[PDB]
Amino acid sequence: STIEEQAKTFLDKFNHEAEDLFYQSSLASWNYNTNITEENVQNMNNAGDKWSAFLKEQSTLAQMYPLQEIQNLTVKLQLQALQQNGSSVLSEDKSKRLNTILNTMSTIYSTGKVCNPDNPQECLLLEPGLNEIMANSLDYNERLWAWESWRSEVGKQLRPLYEEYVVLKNEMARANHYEDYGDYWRGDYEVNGVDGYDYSRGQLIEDVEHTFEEIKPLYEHLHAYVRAKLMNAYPSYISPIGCLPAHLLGDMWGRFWTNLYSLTVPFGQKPNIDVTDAMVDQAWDAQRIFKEAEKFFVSVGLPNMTQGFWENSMLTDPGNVQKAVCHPTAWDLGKGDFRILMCTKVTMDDFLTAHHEMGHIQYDMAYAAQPFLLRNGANEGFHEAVGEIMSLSAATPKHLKSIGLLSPDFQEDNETEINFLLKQALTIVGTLPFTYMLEKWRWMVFKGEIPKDQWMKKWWEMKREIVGVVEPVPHDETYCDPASLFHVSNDYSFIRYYTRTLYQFQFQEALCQAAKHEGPLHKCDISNSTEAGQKLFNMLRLGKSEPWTLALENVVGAKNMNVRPLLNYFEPLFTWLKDQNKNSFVGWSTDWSPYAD
Repeated sequence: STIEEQAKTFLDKFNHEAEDLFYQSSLASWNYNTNITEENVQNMNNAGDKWSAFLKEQSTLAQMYPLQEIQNLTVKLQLQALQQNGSSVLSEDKSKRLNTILNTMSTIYSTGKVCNPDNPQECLLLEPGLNEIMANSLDYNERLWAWESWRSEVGKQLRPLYEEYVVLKNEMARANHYEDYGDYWRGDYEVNGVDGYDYSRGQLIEDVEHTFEEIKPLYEHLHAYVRAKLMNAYPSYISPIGCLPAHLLGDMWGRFWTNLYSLTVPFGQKPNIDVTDAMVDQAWDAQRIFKEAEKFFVSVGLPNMTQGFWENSMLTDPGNVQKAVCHPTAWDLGKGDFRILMCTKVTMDDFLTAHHEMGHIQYDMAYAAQPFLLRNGANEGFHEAVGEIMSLSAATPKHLKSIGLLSPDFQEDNETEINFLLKQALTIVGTLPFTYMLEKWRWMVFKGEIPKDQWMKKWWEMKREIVGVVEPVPHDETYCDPASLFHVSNDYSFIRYYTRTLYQFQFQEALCQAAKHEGPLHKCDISNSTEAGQKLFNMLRLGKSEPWTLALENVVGAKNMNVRPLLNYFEPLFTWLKDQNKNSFVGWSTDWSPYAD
């Protein structure tokens, strides 16, 4: 018939061959990421390059097809996803150099060891060690050793590689008819030509700026509280009113403040709801954590997990004999198999991460019936949002008492709510400003507003004015501190997590309203609420077949990301936290630092 039916047949044979090729390439990537060797680097690289070449030739074959013939909007979405000139636009030599840079950075981050001379010989890894050191130690010099070591012995390696990566990705994106590579990352969030549902990328950065500006008060108050507590626990190292050093955040870079809970518990005379001790005293392992996640998903109405998931998942650390990337991940490999890469420890952070990854897997399992090009979540934000909906619904004291892991006689009082909310605020409201600042730096450095050396200066300055976190030792232009993070050195997008927080809070509000939970939202548990699970199932089975705004309004009834549910979560918190800092200076001066005197 006409070219429309020809395009339909094109899509059919594409989806078949692409299913096969994607399964093979995903297998190669998985075997690289769990069994890191050189043979696996070669296998992953050649499989990925072959798949990319096939995708680019199919993309040209689709570029033969004007989109003006489209009646079915789903078909338009599929061809538009196929209409890319793609990252393969670059020259083969240039593409190989870029891939070399990316791989070199990936291995330097995931395997490069710390050998610092401040403790004159000290060599360790990122996994238990540096992370555990920054998470469990309450002494200044040890934290300074860890921080300065990771920054001056690993960032200096990645400074030239990140420079080359920035240049190559920026020019490739300009070849792809984009302003920069941050433009590619933002244009991932595009919605085009759907009856008034359209969404640009400049509107996305404007929305992120607006939401951050609205958030800022709460994070400022939480900052002031945690700084007062640290100065109480660190006598002569946190100077009175200003910021505090970067190694004092219970995390390597200062992304999560949940560990500071141990130091910043508001009411310690109550039973601990951050139950790591309860888990270890209950003889808990990774498998039981994952199985309780499966039980939660069954009880919310979603079907039980696949046997192949149990058989083929890397549910624990493979060991120190092989250096597998231990940053938790969730994988589709196609054809009906699903995997989780979790180096699971017995800790609330790992329990919540396991729930997050199981939500990822359920999201992946629901839309598997869709065609290949739409076999992906409506956004990265939606995947992570589903995962942390599950995580938030788990953490309620009522749920903890449901499995009997929390004592059945445990009493729910005001101080328990304050403890719960302070922990949740530490986590979420410590990620938010850090992610916003980090991707602001990445966006504006890709766009080219910063001279190359000035990179470093600019970076630190913005932290001092956005995250309220400073350095104790000078770092000139020869360092590369941003690359010290996983996502920065693995070509990831970090605003994904900001959208994650906002989306998960809107979804939790709407889903608890659907579940008819009676009471405040922050104790709502959507377990045993099969109809709520059915609604969520509809949303995350929709897939990418419709614009993400449509699924947004399908669940909550909004056309955009909103900050209202998040502030409705931490309202009793905000009250208590304001009540405590009534006699404290909430805020930090930009030119004010224990180092930058």
